[PDB]
Amino acid sequence: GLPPGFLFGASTASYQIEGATTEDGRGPSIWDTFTAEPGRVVDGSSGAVTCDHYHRWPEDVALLRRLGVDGYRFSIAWPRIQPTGSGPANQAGLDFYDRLVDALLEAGIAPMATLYHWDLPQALEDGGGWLDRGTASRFAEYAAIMGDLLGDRVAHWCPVNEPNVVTLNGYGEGSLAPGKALEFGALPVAHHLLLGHGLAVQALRAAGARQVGTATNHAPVLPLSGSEADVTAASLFDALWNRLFADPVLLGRYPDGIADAMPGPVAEDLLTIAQPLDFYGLNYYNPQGVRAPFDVAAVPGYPTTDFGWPVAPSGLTDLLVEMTERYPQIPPILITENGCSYGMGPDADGVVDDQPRIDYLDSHLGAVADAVARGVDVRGYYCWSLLDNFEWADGFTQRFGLVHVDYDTLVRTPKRSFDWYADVIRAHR
Repeated sequence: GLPPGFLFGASTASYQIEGATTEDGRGPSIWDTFTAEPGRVVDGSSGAVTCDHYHRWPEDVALLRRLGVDGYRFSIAWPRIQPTGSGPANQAGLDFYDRLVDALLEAGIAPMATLYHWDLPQALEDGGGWLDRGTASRFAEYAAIMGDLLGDRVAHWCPVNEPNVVTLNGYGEGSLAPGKALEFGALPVAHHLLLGHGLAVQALRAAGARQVGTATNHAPVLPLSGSEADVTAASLFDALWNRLFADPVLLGRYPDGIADAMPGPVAEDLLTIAQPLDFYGLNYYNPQGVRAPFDVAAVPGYPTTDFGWPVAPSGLTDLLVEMTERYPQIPPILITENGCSYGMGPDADGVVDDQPRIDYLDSHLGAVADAVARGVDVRGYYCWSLLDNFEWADGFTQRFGLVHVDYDTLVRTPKRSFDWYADVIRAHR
């Protein structure tokens, strides 16, 4: 029950797939720094090699072509473009994405480029990172560079991936790079990510870009009990996770209380943040349980992925309906990420039977169709991920791919899910 012309895609991110961390003049990122620290990554791995997409991208483009996706979402590695985050572009970095995008177009695939998927150049973090308002300006300059190179050819742009994760996990509790734990002292990071977003939208449009949207994580937020402290906690988490990032982009305001806590000319900044968008991109995995200033835990009574995350497709329908209630002028929605961790690999016959991933993706596509049937204008779905890859602090232990990757041999093996998705896409055309 999906709309005619609904877009099917798959998604990746630069640090998670590329490898070649020290090749062609690439600068160190905060993830290079983080993964070099003992105890940061559960299996002691890094993105030094990962899938080695930097050398194997033709094979991967061919996989996308055989899958028959309409769209491919990828990220650009800012450290390949500006090793220190400022100054003239590195030509080898430009060349890599120039060639990749031309190949996607030859294959008939609509490229979706994420400018910032968490790999901040370390030189910028050394000066304060996203706590510095100047980092927003450096990001706008980088956006102009990539718009000048690719703006006529990229179909869709996502400036900042999951700014909520960058803020709360990167700078708030420090579970992800750069590992700062400022709690509410991380609020300026949210402001500067949003300002960076807005400035990048302007830079892309100026460069001749086609469609510009977002890729923000959203989730329904459920109180784990009836306690005021718990409903109040859940409301605050919803305000901080969802509204803090959606309200400024879509309504040109912060949730109640938050503007007063932000640095700089906040009213002027909100004009910059709230640039008109062509689409709203959202990343969904599951509802979030909250209690008791809050603690997050899994909502009970659902089956869980290998990451321990609830499998709750009805949550996507609920979110899509609620977003449309909160933001009646919201542009067409793309699901810029949805997917699941399940660890099966090739059996003795070389087959990866990942039926649980099929069940998850099938149910989520159904949930999208259920929202469409209630009048939610959703226009596409991008599966996280094409490839098994480096999952941040969990290293290689959480496999999200349609395609299995053996990290020793670098062989790709399409899973059963790959063939299932290919058939779904074909049937819908």
